Order: sequence, then structure tokens, then C-alpha cells
Amino acid sequence: AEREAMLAKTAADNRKSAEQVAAAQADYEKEMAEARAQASALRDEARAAGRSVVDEK
Amino acid sequence: TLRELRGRIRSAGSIKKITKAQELIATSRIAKAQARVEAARPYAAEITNMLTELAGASALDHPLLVERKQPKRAGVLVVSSDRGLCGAYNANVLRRAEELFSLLRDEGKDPVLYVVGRKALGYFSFRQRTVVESWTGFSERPTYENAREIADTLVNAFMAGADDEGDDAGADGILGVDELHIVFTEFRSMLSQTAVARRAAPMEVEYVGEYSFEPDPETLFDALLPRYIATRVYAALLEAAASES
Amino acid sequence: LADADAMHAKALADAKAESEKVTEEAKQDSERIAAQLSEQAGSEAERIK
Amino acid sequence: LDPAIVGDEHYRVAQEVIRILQRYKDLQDIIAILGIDELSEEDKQLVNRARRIERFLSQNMMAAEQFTGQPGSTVPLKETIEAFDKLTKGEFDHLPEQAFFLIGGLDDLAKKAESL
Amino acid sequence: LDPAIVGDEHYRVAQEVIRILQRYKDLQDIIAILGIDELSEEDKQLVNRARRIERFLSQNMMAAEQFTGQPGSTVPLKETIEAFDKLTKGEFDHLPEQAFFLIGGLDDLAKKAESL
Amino acid sequence: DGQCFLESDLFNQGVRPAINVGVSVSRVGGAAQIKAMKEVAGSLRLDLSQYRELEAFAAFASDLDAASKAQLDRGARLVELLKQPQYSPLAVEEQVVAIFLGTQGHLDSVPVEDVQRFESELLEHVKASHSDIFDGIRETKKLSEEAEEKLVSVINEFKKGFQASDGEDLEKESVKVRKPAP
Amino acid sequence: TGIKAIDAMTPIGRGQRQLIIGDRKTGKTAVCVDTILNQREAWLTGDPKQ
Ligand SMILES: Nc1ncnc2c1ncn2[C@@H]1O[C@H](COP(=O)(O)OP(=O)(O)OP(=O)(O)O)[C@@H](O)[C@H]1O
Ligand SMILES: [Mg+2]
Repeated sequence: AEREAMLAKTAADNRKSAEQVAAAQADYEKEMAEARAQASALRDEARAAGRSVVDEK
Repeated sequence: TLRELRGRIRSAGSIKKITKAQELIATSRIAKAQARVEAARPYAAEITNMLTELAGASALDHPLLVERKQPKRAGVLVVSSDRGLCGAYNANVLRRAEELFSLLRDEGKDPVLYVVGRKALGYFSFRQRTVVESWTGFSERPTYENAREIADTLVNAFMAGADDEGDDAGADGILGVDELHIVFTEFRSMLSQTAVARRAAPMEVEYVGEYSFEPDPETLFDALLPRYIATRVYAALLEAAASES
Repeated sequence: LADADAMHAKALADAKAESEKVTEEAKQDSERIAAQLSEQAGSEAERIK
Repeated sequence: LDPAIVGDEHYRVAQEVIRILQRYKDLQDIIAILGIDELSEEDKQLVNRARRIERFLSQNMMAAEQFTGQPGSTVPLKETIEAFDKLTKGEFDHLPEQAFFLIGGLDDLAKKAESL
Repeated sequence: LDPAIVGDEHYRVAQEVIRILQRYKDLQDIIAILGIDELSEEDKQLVNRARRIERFLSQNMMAAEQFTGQPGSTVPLKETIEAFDKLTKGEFDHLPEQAFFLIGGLDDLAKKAESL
Repeated sequence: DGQCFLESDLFNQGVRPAINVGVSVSRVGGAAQIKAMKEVAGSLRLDLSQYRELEAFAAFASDLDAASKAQLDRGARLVELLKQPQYSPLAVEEQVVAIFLGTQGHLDSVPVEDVQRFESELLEHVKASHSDIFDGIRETKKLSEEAEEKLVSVINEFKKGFQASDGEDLEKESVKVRKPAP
Repeated sequence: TGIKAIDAMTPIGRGQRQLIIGDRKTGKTAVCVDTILNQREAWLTGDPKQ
């Protein structure tokens, strides 16, 4: 009864490495994409607002 | 203008001449394909006679003979060529495959497919459809090894669906198919060529009405059936190539 | 299992650094383009005068 | 140009290159539209040979120094005869397409082959 | 026609329509002899789209009242641009071709298509 | 001493300048343009010419090898790079930077559909960071190895940071049994 | 010149003649307009040599 847990933990450990590294990489990609998108957006809308206020003045 | 007209005239003339030349290439290869295709008849006739004689005095029970009691899924294999300029041949293959898929969709079964050839592989790559495995590079000239390995793969896939209940793979450990189909083209005549799709996964027996076995009859039977399947698969290829040319 | 929870701090730290740097760059280029367009507006105002 | 006062080596050099170029012009539009896949084995090998010859004929000139930074080169006659015989008999069909463009000499060809 | 005077969507849609029509005109020479069998699907899709759009450019003006005996129609520009964007998207490709002859708006398009 | 040919077919294709590089030529050569331009760019017209010739020649080829596919990709990147919209004045330093990044194959990773925008992005970042390199050009009219290394490091860091936004009639087969039907 | 294609393709040096030929609706006036507007930055500095 001390050997089935052996294969169970071996199988869990063999895949947990890949699962965790994939999760970390996906989270990094999502956060960097969100940051770049928000910064680029902010830039475009700020340029549009400046264009509009310059037109008004 | 003048230069454009002269260039187009020379272009079209040479195009015409070499289209005739490639037509001659096809005509020349037609004779070789026709000579090669009819060389496997005696082996198939002998093996079919052997199977008839053996199954006459044997028990009728086998996984490839018995049917799955439930309609889970159905496999299919599609063949094609390895060169273009074939006209509507590949279009005919795609229409027949799509119509067979439509007929099978009436039962709601999710089917699986296998492909042979670059053209069909690319066409299905462009579309949103899954592919298990592809074979390419021998449609111009096949052998027995590829047919044998394809038959082995199909047989193992069919056997791996013994106890696939629901989504459970059971003791098989992998989801297995329950039905197989083959779509190809037949050489009716020099100008008559049509696509034929047929089902040959589960054997069926018909009694038309009306020796000694050194080894075990069932051993001979289950050693025999895979050879028959492989021979059918091999016989399909040369027919397909001849119709293509 | 002990090693599993090491890189998450790095991920959070780099996410924070990326966020602050991109906000800084957006602020800087926004103010610069606004100032340049305002200067062009002043130039054209002088031109129309 | 005649075998009367010049060796016939030059003569069949010229005949080989000229017939190669003529049939290449014949098959040009076919390889352009129909596709290289339909040509025969002899025609495919000949078309490759004609491409090799066409690429090898170009050569830099020192008067192009103000236009291109690569300095020009000069080659004698006998070595060119030997190199063309080697090309037209069909031993240099393994070189890449770019390896035959803007070549000083045979040793320059070897150096550029070793550069790729 | 200029983006400084016209909306960006109008400019982009016009440019895309011109590009598609120009590509079809370019391939018209080759398709004239062989057809569609040799042509790949990646161009068959644009061929179908181009045929559908160039058939959609037709219209039934009032001026034909004494020739075909049918009333004409008028369309606001916003409806025109939105319909052309939808058509360029490829949503309408499943509909039959002969449904796009002499039609006024997209609602009449749908009604005629469903009527057959 | 030199002329440029323009055609409407290229205009409708999408190339806004719509200049045909196959025929256009200048007899004065590169002696007029700056030395840094000559060092950075050379025989580009040739490379585009073999690219166009190869595209016309192998439009219907059944099989392509690695060299041909690589040349096709490179020429596609270059031909899409050179396009410029109307009313877009530019300085010489930005032009030489764009040509330098295009020619060295650093942009081969990005798919075609985003090759343009990415360029317009990077020109902005260099404006605020490491701007003095531009300054150097203005007083050198040439590139230095240290400045080139700084530029390549900066573009590598940016491309590491940057992300890509794209990417019945059925027959049966049976067996005959002589045994009478049960 | 402002357009990168011309300078990268066929450089223009002072004292040299260049020809522009094309059909209608091509945009050949745009190149001249671009060059003329580009000259302003050069004329910003007061040196007669520029
Ligand atoms: N880079 C560009 N991108 C997009 N549109 C452009 C570009 N350059 C020019 N155009 C447009 O192309 C058209 C060219 O107009 P233009 O008056 O220059 O024509 P032309 O062919 O020189 O003929 P002409 O002077 O005889 O009237 C205009 O509509 C202009 O806005
Ligand atoms: Mg004009």
C-alpha cells in the first residue's frame, strides 16, 4: 500500500512543472499585452484630444 | 502596340505546343499504369477463395465481425494525388467526401478522417478541420509496405474502441473508432471515371444457399482477415493512380 | 513542490515595472505631441495675423 | 570566328553555348507559365545548365567602382575556356543560384562557394 | 476624395474594393483559357467575392420606368457603406449570384434571396 | 541624366509612390548621396530586380527549396517596407535607420500584415531613448561600431518587449458461403 | 528628399537633371510638392551654403 502513492506523486510531479511554467508564461504574456495596449491606447486618445483642442483654439 | 502582340503570340504558341507535349507524357504513362494495375489479380482471387473455404467450416465470431451496439463515431480515409493539372479530379473527391460527411451528420456522430496526398492535405489545412495523420510522396508509385502499415494502423484504431462508453476510453485507454469508410475513384472506361465511396469496416456474411485444418481454425481466421484488408487497401491505390492519369 | 512558488514574485515584479514604465512613456509622448501641436497652433496664429 | 585560323575548341564552345541559349529561349515562357514540374529530365538538366551559364556571364568592371564598391577583376583566355568547358559538360550543377552571379574567376567562385 | 474631407471608413472601403477589382482584372487573362480548376482556392474566394460585388454595383434607377416598368429606389450613403463593408467581409458569399441583379438595398437583397 | 517611370497598375496594386524600379536608373550614381547611405545600402535595386524576376518566373512552381522561400520572404518584407503614405516628410537619419533595420534581416520574424506599423512604432521609442545617436549622425554622416552595437542592442531589447498582434448509393462487400442459408 | 524611395533608389545631386514621366491620375505633382515643403527645414538655418 506504499507504492501506488509513489506512481501517483511521480505522475503529478511530471506534469505540474509544465502546467506551472505554462501558467506563468501565459500570465506574463497577458499582463505585458494589457500594459502595452493600454499605453498605446492612452497615447492615441491623448493625441486625438490634443488634435481636437488644437482645432478648437 | 506591336511588341506586346508578338510576345503574346510566341507565348501562347509555345504554351500550346508544350500542353500537347505534356498530354503525350500523360498518354505514355497511361500504358505503364494500365499494365501495372492488373498484376495483382491472382493473389486476391486465391486469398478470397481461401477465406471462403475457411469461413465455410469455422465459427462466425470476431470483433471485426461483430458490431458495436452503439453509434459513437465513424472514421474515414480520403485519398488524392501528388501533382496538379488534374482537372476536377480533386474537386470530385472533395464533393464526394463532403456528401458522405453530410450523410453521416444525420446521425450526429462526430467523425474522424485520415488523408493521403498534398492537395487534400492543404485544402483541409485551410479549412477548420482536424487531421490525425497524413501520408504523401508515394501516390505516383505505391508499394506493399505503405498499404500494410496503413492497414495495420486502421486495424489497431478499430480494435482500440472495445469499451469506449461515453467519453470513457475504458480498458482501451484511448478513444477508438467504431466505423470506417473509404472514398476513391474507379476506372470505368477511358472516358468514364467516377468517385466511389464504400464501407468495409465491419464484415457481413451472406449465405447463397444450396478439407482439414492442421492449426486452430480461429488462429487461421484471425491471421487471415488482416491480409485480406491489406490486399483490398493495396488494390485501391493503383486504381486511383490510373484514374488520376 | 517547494521550488514551485519562486518565479511568481518575479512575474509580479516585472508586471509592475512594465506597467509603470509604459504609463511613464505614454505620459511623456502625450505631453510632447500636445506641446508640439500647440506650438504649431501658435505659429499658424501668428501666420494668420 | 572560324576553325580555319583558330582552334576548333573555341568553335564547339560557341556552338554548345549558343544552342543551349536558343533552346532556353524556346522553353522560357513554358517554364514561366506551365511550370518547371512538367519538363523532361533532359530538359530540366539543360534548363539548369542554361541558368548556370546565364548567371556566370556577368562580370564586374572597374568603371563600376563609383557605382558599386566591389572592385573589378580580369581573367585570361585559356582559363576561361577550361572553366566554360567544365560548366557546359555539366559538373557544376550543385552550386546555388547566387554563387554564380558577379564572379571574378573560378577561384573567386570557389571562395564564394565557401562563403555560403 | 481624400481622408481629410471624407471619413476614414469610406477611404479604406474604397481602397479595398479597388484592390480586389484590380486583382480580378489581372487574373482575367489567365482564367480566360484554363478556368478555375488550376486556380487555387485562396484566389477562388476572392474571385467569388469580386463577382458578387461587381454584380452588386448594378442598380434600378427610376429612369427605366418606360422600359422595364418597375419603380426605382434611392439609398442613403451610410446604408451603402455599411452594406459594402458587410459584403467585403464575406458574410454574403453563400447567397446565390442571380439574386444581386437590379436590387436597391440590402433588405431587398435578403427578400429576393429568400424568395428563391 | 536619369528618369523614373510611373504606372497606374502599380498605383492600383497598393504602392503609393508607384515607381517602377525595373526601369528607373540614375547615371550620377551614389557619389551624390552620403557615405553612410552607401555603406548601409548597396545593390538593393539589383536584389529587388532578381526578386521580381523570380516572382514572375516561379509564380506557379510546385516545390520551393529553402533558399527560394527565404529570398521570397525577404523580398516581400523589403517591398512592403518601402511603401510610404502621402504627406509624410522624413529626415535622413530615420531613413538610414529604417534601411539598416530592413536589410539585416532583424524583422524576418514578424508576419507581413504588421511589418509596417511596427516600424512606425520603433521610430518613436528611439526619439526619447538614446536620441544622441541621431545627433552623432548629424556630425559624422557615418555610423560607428559602438553606436551600431548600441542600436542593435536597443532594437533587440525592444523586439523582446514588443509583441506580435497577429498569429441507396452505398455498396457493400461481403463473403460468399456455399452452405445453405439457415 | 522627403520620400525615402527616391533617395534609396536614385539619389539626386545638385546640378543634375532628372525626368518624371507618367500617365494621368498618378500623383507626380505630389513629389514636387513634397520636395518644396521639405526645403523649409534646410532654409531655417541662415547659412547661404544651405
Ligand atoms: N502617397 C499617396 N498616398 C495616397 N494617395 C496619394 C498619394 N500621393 C498622391 N495621392 C493621391 O493621388 C492623387 C494624385 O493627384 P495629382 O493631382 O498629383 O495627380 P497626377 O497624376 O500628378 O496628375 P495631374 O497633375 O495631371 O492632375 C490625389 O488624389 C492624391 O491625393
Ligand atoms: Mg496631378
